[PDB]
Amino acid sequence: GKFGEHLSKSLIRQYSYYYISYDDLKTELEDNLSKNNGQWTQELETDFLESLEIELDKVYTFCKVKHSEVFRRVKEVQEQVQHTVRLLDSNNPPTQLDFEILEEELSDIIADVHDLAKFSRLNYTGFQKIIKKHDKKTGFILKPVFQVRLDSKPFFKENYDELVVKISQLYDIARTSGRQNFVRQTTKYWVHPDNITELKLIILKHLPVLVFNTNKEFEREDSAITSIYFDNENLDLYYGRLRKDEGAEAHRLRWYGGMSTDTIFVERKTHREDWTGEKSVKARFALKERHVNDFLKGKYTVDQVFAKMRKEGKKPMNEIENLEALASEIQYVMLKKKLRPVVRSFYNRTAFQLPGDARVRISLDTELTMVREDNFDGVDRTHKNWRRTDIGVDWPFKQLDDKDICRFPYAVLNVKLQTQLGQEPPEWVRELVGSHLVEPVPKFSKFIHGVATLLNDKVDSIPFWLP
Repeated sequence: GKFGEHLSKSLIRQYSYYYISYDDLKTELEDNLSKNNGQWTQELETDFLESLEIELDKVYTFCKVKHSEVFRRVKEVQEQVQHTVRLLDSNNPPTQLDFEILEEELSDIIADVHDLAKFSRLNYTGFQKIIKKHDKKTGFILKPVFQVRLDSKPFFKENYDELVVKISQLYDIARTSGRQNFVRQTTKYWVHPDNITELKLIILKHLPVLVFNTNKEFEREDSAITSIYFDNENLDLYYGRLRKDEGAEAHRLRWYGGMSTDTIFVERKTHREDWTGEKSVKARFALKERHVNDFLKGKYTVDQVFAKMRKEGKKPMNEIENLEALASEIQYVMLKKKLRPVVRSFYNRTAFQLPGDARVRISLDTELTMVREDNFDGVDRTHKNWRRTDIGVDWPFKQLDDKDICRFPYAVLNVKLQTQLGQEPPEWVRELVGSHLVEPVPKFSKFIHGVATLLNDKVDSIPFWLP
């Protein structure tokens, strides 16, 4: 058909080969009708049906290949959004640009599912139109044959309705979490174990409990957060953070969940002093567990870290080199100052925050423990690895010796305020910070507490909160 081939040419030109060869099948009918003097035979029917089978196999395999591609792209961004949601509770939450990149990637997948739906509906129409022309130009009827064979087992699978619901769930996270001059106030508090459940019930009535996966049953390992703090034999980074010196750095390797966690966050906290007050510049980057050991040693270069990140090409040119300069800075401080694992900080965090609202952000750290990771006493705990393998997320870790583990008797409540200039925060948080339930501890640190308790013999200067 002329109208059938005219609408066919308005296809996705990027995949023109995998579409139905309508013009080739149209000429095959007319050229075979030119010979044998306008008469079609059973031998001529087998040759045409064999050509349709080559076309069907070509369209079905392409639909099967592109089905696996979109399902893999969603599975990858589902892991990416679960990482960013887990990062909203930390001292450095993801910026508005980080959610814009996830939105751009989700919209790119929406276009891929759209193109795949357009490919299937045009090829189905193409097969129905070539059979309509076959039954018109030739006496043999194929209309009941191909309308039954294509209605059952179609080009576009039924599995996409499940995918549409999941795509919408991840897109809503990027929409809700997204959206000038305001004062920032971060305060830490000690909570008694009797007050933990009482405090959780008060905050959930104003700020909801932040859940990462949602489409999965509640697990014990989900709320767990483990950070491996790095320092040298002289403990130079500890004294710098304790004395609050200019440019004092704090290096840690953090992972969310159990021991099966793939992504390891190389986190750095830098103390900066100015006329406005005290400012803590926090910066980090993602790294696979198999590449961590060689990165700290120097064997795994910065260009090898962002090798898969550069070939993707969906991040800004200025942001890629910012993460590259940050990775080279940490790798240099790791080798120059000769840093190694010193203290491990384990705790189950319950995050409380409204999506797209930074005004009041509260988190409760329960089951807080300090674990020895050093070799200063002549005991190889790490066995030349970035973390201890004898302990994981299995709290209270009863297998460890009393001198290696420090079970904190309280729960740490982190209240982060971001109130606008010339405005007062809500009355409920103002009443909670000054209540009997919490004990205000200014500038408390899990790293400083762990080093000063577990390595008290090696340290000369200790914080005000000890013992």
